[PDB]
Amino acid sequence: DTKEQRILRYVQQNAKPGDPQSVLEAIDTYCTQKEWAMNVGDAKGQIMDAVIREYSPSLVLELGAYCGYSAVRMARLLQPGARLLTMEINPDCAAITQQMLNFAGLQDKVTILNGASQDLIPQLKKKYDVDTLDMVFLDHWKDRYLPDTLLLEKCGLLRKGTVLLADNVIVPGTPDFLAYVRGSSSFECTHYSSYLEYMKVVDGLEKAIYQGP
Ligand SMILES: Nc1ncnc2c1ncn2[C@@H]1O[C@H](CSCC[C@H](N)C(=O)O)[C@@H](O)[C@H]1O
Ligand SMILES: Cc1ncccc1-c1cc(O)c2nc[nH]c(=O)c2c1
Ligand SMILES: [Cl-]
Ligand SMILES: [Mg+2]
Repeated sequence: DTKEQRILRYVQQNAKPGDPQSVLEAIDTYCTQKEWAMNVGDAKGQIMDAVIREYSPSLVLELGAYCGYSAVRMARLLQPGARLLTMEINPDCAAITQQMLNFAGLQDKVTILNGASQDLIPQLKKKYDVDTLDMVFLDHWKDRYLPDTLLLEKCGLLRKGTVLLADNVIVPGTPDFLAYVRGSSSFECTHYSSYLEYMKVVDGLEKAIYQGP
């Protein structure tokens, strides 16, 4: 088996079906005690939780699903009727994420989109019936953060007040994205210093609120 299959099995055997918090705790435990994995983690996750509660977004887009940790984390805080779309290029991980969501009982709130973000983003309006996004969580691959931000704007998916929340802006680091949003009059940016998941290594989230053209 893979690490990702081992994480899912650990949740299935150490969490309670229908209890998102137990799912997050099981993943955290496994990845602290057994095998590190690139989930956003509890330290940065607590910052995400505070942001989701502040904005109560109706429609969230996540870029990069992995095993579903962040999708569980966000979807558990959504209001009835609110929705999350999560894009995942690796089909093995999409299959893990679906099973994780099902186990957590959050499958009604979350849709997996299979493919590369750069291919799926241009389909969101016509194929997926999206108007604009309330929040975007960028956590796929560092070199896609800036191009996909620009693509979201081109496609008409951002509105005044859309919240972009980007993981890993320190480690691995996203210097072109940070320089761009922090220099742009079209974003209002805040940095939330934290720690790399499961490690005593500094990292951070960036929040960049879109202002309009
Ligand atoms: N262009 C792209 N589009 C979609 N998914 C991508 C991508 N490039 C990488 N990925 C996916 O992005 C993921 C990064 S890890 C995501 C972790 C998750 N947000 C969490 O916190 O639980 C991987 O599963 C990888 O396959
Ligand atoms: C894998 C890794 N090694 C050392 C340091 C950091 C990482 C790391 C951590 C993350 O949170 C990631 N999130 C999304 N996508 C990634 O590529 C990614 C990589
Ligand atoms: Cl952590
Ligand atoms: Mg990350």
